[PDB]
Amino acid sequence: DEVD
Amino acid sequence: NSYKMDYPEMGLCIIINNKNFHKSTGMTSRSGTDVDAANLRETFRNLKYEVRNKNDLTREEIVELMRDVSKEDHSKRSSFVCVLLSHGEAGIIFGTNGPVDLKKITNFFRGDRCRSLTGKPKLFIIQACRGTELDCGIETCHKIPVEADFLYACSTAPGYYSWRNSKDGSWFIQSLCAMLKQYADKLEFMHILTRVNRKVATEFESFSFDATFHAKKQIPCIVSMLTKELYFY
Repeated sequence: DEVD
Repeated sequence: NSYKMDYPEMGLCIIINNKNFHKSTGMTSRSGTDVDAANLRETFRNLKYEVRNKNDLTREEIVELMRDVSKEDHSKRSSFVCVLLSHGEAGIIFGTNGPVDLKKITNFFRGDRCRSLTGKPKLFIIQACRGTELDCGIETCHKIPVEADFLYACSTAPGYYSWRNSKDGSWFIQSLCAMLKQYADKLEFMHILTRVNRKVATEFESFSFDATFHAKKQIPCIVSMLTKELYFY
């Protein structure tokens, strides 16, 4: 999981 | 009570997929975005949209693409769909080399500026952050307005990060495609998007070795200026  | 969707063509679906950004911008590569773009292409192809995928566009290429598409003759098309996959901030989507204001992009399609789309649904689907907040969750003249007939299906709430899995793709796009596949032949679009809201809100939670980013939640945000019900069947 990563943020944009 | 519902939009006319039996023109000869359903319409265009433009997918702008920004994965790699110029080094000088400092923006990270968006692993997993190619999965979203492929899923979106198949999803909308099945709904009979003319899909055009665009990868790694600069801020000026994005503006030029949107300007050109807005100048096409959409007279035989029922609707228009634009999907933006990138980094973002409040009101902003990033080209590979800098920001584009969403209002600038969407303005090309106003009822007075794109006459062959006047009265037809214009759908903007956005996977991008809208800020840096994290959700910790909780257990348990004229005749029609020029701003009418727009829908913005945003991946996350105003002010918040939006989540993307490097293997599975973004939470929102994963869910949007699943719900369209399951319900496009059954439900009105607002009800499909509500099911997307529930799927993202209930089935996803972040996992991170970094406590700041661990166990976080997301709710998408539907913004509708639509004047009729929208059915894909």
